[PDB]
Order: sequence, then C-alpha cells, then structure tokens
Amino acid sequence: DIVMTQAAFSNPVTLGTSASISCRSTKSLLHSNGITYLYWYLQKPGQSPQLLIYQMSNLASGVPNRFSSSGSGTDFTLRISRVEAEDVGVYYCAQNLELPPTFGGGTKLEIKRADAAPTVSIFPPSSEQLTSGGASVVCFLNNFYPKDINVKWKIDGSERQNGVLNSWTDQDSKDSTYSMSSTLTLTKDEYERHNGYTCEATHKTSTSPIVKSF
Amino acid sequence: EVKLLESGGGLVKPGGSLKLSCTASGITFSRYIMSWVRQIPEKRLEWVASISSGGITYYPDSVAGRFTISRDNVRNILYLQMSSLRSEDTALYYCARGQGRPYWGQGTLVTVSSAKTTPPSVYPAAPGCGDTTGSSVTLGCLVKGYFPEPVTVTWNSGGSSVHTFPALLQSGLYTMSSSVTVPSSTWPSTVTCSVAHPASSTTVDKKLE
Ligand SMILES: O=C(O)CCCC(=O)Nc1ccc(/C=C/c2ccccc2)cc1
Repeated sequence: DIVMTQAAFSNPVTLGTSASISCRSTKSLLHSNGITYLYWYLQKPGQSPQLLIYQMSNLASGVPNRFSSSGSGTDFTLRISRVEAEDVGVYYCAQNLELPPTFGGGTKLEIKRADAAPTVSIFPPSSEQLTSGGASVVCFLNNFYPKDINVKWKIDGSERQNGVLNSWTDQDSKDSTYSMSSTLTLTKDEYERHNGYTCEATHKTSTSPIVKSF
Repeated sequence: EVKLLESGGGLVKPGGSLKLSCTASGITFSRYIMSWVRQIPEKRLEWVASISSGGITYYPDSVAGRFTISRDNVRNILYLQMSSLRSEDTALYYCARGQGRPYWGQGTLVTVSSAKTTPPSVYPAAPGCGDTTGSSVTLGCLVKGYFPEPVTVTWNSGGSSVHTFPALLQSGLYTMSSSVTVPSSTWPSTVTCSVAHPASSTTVDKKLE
C-alpha cells in the first residue's frame, strides 16, 4: 500500500495570509504518462468531502485559484493564498495511482484571530420537560477564542461535577470563533430539592470568570 | 450534469444483510474501476471494495467474504451487497469513480445495531425570570432521546447566527442542542426551530414563546 502522511495540525494562520499543508507518499505518484495521481479534498463540519485539486495541479469545479498544489512525485504541498474564514476544516491528500485507494490522515487548518470572551446564556428546565419528569439545565458559551476554556457547575453554592455533559463546535466558518454547551442532566426530583443553579465559565482571556445563574 | 447517488442505507441488526445501490448521470460505470468507500466516526476514509472495467473484484480483509461489489452494465448501476453485518460496519458509504478526477456521491448511512429508532424530544430554550432582556438574545432548542443520530435543526431557514453542537450519546440515545442569536428589537417576530429526524420520519417545530 502507498501510505500517505500529513501532520494532524498546521500552525494557526492569519486571515489574508498564506497557509501551507504538506503531505508525502511512500511511493512516487508520477505515472508513466506524465501525470501525477495526487488529489486533495476538504472536509468541513457537517458537510460531505469536497474535491479541491486532482492530478496534482488541476483545480476541481468551483474551486477558487487561491488553491494550488506543488511538489515532486513523493513530496507535496497544498498552498492556500489569502486564507478566508470559511477555509477552516480538514484538508486531505490522497492517491489515485493504484489500488488499494489510500488516504492521508488529514490536516486541520487553524485560523488565528483576536481573543474574544464567551457570550454566556443559561436556561432552566423547560416546563414541557419537567412535565415528563426530566430536568436538564443548559447554558451556552458562544463565540469565544482561543478554543481553550472550562466550565464549572454550582448547585446552591456546591460544585456539581457529576451529571454534566459538554459539547464543542469546530472553528466557525464565518467569525473564526468557537462555541460550546454545558448540560447538567438530573431528575426533576433532584432538581426540585434545590434552587439557584450556577454555570461558571473561566476563560484565559480575562481574570473575571463570566458566571451566570438563576 | 455529472453526479453519483448512493441509496439503500438504514438500520440493520447485527448479522443481517443489506444491499446498497449507486446510479449516476454523466458517468458510464462499465468503463471504470468503480469503488465503495466508507466514513466512520474517526472521520478517516476506508476503502471497502472495487471492481475493474474487466469485472475483477477487489476487497480488503475487513470485508472479504461478507461484501460483494457488482455492476449492472446495462442499467448503469453499482451495487454493494453486504452480509453478516457487524457493528464495526456502521458508517456512511460512498460510491466512487476514483480514476483521474475523482467523483463520489453524498453517501448513504448504514447503521448496524439492535437498538430501536426513537423520535426526538424537542424542548425550547428561552429566557424566563430575570434575564438579559435586551439587544441580542440567545435562544435555543434542546433535542434528546433520539436514535439514530442523523437529525437536522433549522431556524426559519434564514439562520446565520446558529450554533448546532455535536450530538452526544447518552444511555443509548443521542442528545444535542442548537442556539441562535437575534437582536431584541426583533424577538417578537416569531423565532422557530424546526427539528427534522428522517430516521423516524418525524419533524418537530417549536416556536419560542
Ligand atoms: O487505474 C488505477 O488502478 C488507479 C485508480 C484506482 C482507483 O479507482 N482509486 C480510487 C478509488 C476510490 C476513491 C474514493 C475517494 C473518495 C474520497 C472522498 C469521499 C468518498 C470517496 C479514490 C481513489
């Protein structure tokens, strides 16, 4: 098998500047007909894989000329000029020279931007949910940067670490920020015997942990 | 136009069988090495099977003996007959014309499990007692208790400040939430989240307040 190797990440790139993604093959992809059978495709969160370049240097349909690929038969570089926010995602190199088809592990493109505090919004169990016996409290920490952040729950002044679930999005294709949700799930009974719930968000930007409670 | 379209995916019990199909416009399957590839949670493509123009079939060990790739040259249809399905086969399956300029479809989902297809419960997430009732308000919809995972949340279709978070498996059922942001000067104009779950042929619309 022809193994395709790429780094899992690349350094964050400033909007408007160039990004370079490397890839290497264990065997030359240069065919006897003079064509190099290397292709690149992109995978964005919630979207199907999109072909970017094929036969090493040919742009696929709808791909802007900001994208280009260069290299030899075994060492390649995908270049993205004037990086845009919507360019975030995972870039894969792969070969279609011979069977079996093999693909690289993909390189995630990271966009560097100005820091931003998370907009915190908390919500108590919905009436419709309580009527069914359930009881989950939700709070969003939206549009923050960098992606490193941490949330903490406090029920009646006490820290409730058990029963909490967190979910993070990938870098936003428009604002280049990150978002996440924290959901403390418990029985309506456990919820009732208490009042005053706290969703605490301690980022690394400020020293004033944005905390929301009800 | 030129496009490939996979179909036939769905829920299947461990040890069961399923047959996927692939049709296309603008591509004559009989002329190429046609393949099937699949995308699992890891999100890294895995080759499943290929068939040359000569009709020779190729398979990786992972499915050798259980999967059969075939082609109907006349009707121009590609097939992937699966058998003795295993939980490890769960994935999004793609049909592909890999030579030259690669072409592949949108993929078809195959889920192997004993679990049951459960509809989603949608709960509104709006501000209540003592909130930041003002410019820019964060609204949302909590979706839980569904299966399989495929579910789509849409806000009046015209949503640009939406944040749909990755679903998380909980006791065998998936749960996810979606938040939206809009200026208070337009909150009283009807904000609705439409949750679609084709797996259960269910669509739930919740109008926030
Ligand atoms: O003539 C030859 O043997 C060389 C061609 C071999 C071939 O078909 N390779 C090949 C087969 C299938 C693929 C599929 C790629 C893919 C990429 C993204 C999503 C879905 C599918 C990519 C390459």
